[PDB]
Amino acid sequence: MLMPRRMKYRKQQRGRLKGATKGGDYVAFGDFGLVALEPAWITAQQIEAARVAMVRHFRRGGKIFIRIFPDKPYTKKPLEVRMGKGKGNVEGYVAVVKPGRVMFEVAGVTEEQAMEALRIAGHKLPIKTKIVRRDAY
Amino acid sequence: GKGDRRTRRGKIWRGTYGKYRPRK
Amino acid sequence: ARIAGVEIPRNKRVDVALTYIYGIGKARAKEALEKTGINPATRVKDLTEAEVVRLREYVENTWKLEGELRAEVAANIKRLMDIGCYRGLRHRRGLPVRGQRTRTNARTRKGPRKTVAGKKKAPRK
Amino acid sequence: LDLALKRKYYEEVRPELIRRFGYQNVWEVPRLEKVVINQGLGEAKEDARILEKAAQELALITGQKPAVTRAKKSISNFKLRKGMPIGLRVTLRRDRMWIFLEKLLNVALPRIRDFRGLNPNSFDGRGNYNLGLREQLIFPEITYDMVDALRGMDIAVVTTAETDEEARALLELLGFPFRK
Amino acid sequence: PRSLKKGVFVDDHLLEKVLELNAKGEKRLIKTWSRRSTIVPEMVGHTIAVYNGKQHVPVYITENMVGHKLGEFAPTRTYR
RNA sequence: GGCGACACACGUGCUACAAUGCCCACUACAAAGCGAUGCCACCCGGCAACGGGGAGCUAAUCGCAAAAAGGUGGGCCCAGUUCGGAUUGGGGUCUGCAACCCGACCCCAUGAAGCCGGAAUCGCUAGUAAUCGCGGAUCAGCCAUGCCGCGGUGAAUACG
RNA sequence: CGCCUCCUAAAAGGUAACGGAGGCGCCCAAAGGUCCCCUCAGGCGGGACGGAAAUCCGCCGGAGAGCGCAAGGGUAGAAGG
Repeated sequence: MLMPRRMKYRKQQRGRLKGATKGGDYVAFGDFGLVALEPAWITAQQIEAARVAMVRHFRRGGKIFIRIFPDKPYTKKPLEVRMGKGKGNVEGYVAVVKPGRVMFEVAGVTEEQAMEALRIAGHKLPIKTKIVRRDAY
Repeated sequence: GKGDRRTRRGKIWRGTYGKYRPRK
Repeated sequence: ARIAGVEIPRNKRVDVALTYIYGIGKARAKEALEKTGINPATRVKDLTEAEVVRLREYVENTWKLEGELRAEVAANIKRLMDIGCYRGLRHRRGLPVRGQRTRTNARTRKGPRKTVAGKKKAPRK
Repeated sequence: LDLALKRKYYEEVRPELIRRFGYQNVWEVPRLEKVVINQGLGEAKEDARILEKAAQELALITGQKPAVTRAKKSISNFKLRKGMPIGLRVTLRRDRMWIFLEKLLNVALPRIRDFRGLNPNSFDGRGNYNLGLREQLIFPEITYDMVDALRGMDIAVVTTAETDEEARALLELLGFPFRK
Repeated sequence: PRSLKKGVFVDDHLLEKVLELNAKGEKRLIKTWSRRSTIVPEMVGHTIAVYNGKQHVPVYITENMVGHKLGEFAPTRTYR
């Protein structure tokens, strides 16, 4: 099924801004590790589209973890010109886009299913995902 | 009370005995 | 004074007064005036402190009343939960626990009339 | 006085400690902490005459004039209208707490809710202890006395005690058997 | 309440069935048909069924009742 | 098991609303019945129910029977009350081979409801109402306050 | 459309705009001058009428409670009761 949502318990105010800020992130906790590309903003809509083939690629399951968080709506008005009212906000929830930001990390299935899985996902967006190891955790 | 008991007022329309009606 | 635990009758003769307690039937009172010799006529308010005491504890000692009665009372009730006896129902089903007719009255163990009905035959009656 | 607790605790509750349990010494043992008494209702400025009277007896019954706590929200709320006052407070720790209780101990007690089988399992976390009740004539002097009255009440004691282990030391120190 | 002091009300076969099992070892349990009779602990937990008009209704045959009748644990009908 | 089932609604009799009410002792009056393999006087165990024993009739001398309301004198303070029974538990009883479902009763502890019930709807002209009373058939034994029946007390009212 | 808080405002101070999340046109004689006093909010727990919450005690915990009504700032050597 599925139809609900997820964007803050309620209103949490309605206005933010911009940057590039060279993002970042710190290592991980799960096995595999997939970094991102390109500094910008993120659409929760993109997230979904990914995990779909991710999973049915994983018939028995697959299994993976995720590191992120929604942040603040958009601006874009329904045509006219410019102001603020109640438009461009409640229709697109974004999160911080750290270049190289650890989007997801991988588990259970080694670089057999995981790998190509990982790809398809990252292989799909407007960027690319990369490797991990151990390191400092 | 005509509809209760442990009295000789209700035991009448019933005709009992007990330690309540005999003699000796 | 207090003959039974936290219990007090007053401004009335002994024969009456007493009868409003737990285990206190219209007869146990008479047993308590022959061996105690106490004359029913005299009111509580005034009476030798012998009668006041040699009776007070005289009672609460001889056996059980309020509380101790009501307890063993419900105990029988619960102890009929053993595995679930027949008269152990009605008990656990808020209903008359000594055979009768559950096709009539007894709004005394249930409660008032919990109505709620609704049969809709054709309008020819 | 000079009797009761005095020539009791100090004459015999001393050798209770001697061998029974080797705590240590006096100055360093559960003597006592304090004596706490209060009340709560709701009714009040229904006319305020409901307040002139309740307050008329409560304190005099106990034999000492305490402090008062009434009036808060003269409107709706959640927990009462009629003024929405409070109750009161009174306290001791001298030969006065000592007198009124000795009388309620072996006298008011007998005339109680089930003699053989007190409640000594209503204990806090250290030297605290709380109990609830409702009476008027349990006053060995004030037997009966103002049926035109009646009302509930709430009292509890406090002790230095290492734990409710020694609050219960006093339970069977003088009686109040564990509800059997 | 109740009546009949001594010889109350029992069966005949029933006298036997218990006897044996509680003479040559607890071992197993059994089953029964129609109703009527008091109880004597010569068969605690050592019970059977009670094929009523419709069908069976067996029980742990607890003591508690001490030596009470059969009414308690032997019921039947519709409901709900 | 079982039509003696229960979420509710109707009929009909039986009771409590109580202070012309109360409860104990002692006291007196009916008719009709109806007693056989049956009615069981009378004493006693029993605090009592019952039970034990036992005579009459041999059937209008023996049985159900003494009585009821009532008289007396003593005891209550409109309180939902010496009011009140639903109501539960307990312990004995007996017909029946035996009573959970459904027996009746002996005694012990239990106190809803209820200060007269809406719109309404029924007997009847005098022994009338109304009330207190005992018996019949049937039933092995029964909640039969049902139904048949005999009397103690004894009103009111009617232009039309 | 005049004013008050705060972001916007790019760390002094300023900074606009059909941007942002919001208030006032009073009340007060005590919420005012002053000398003495306390501590909170609360969390657990012990307990008649207490199902979070009538009320009382003990350990605990620096201000997140509190202070006439929006914010901010302030403040427990309090303005705070």
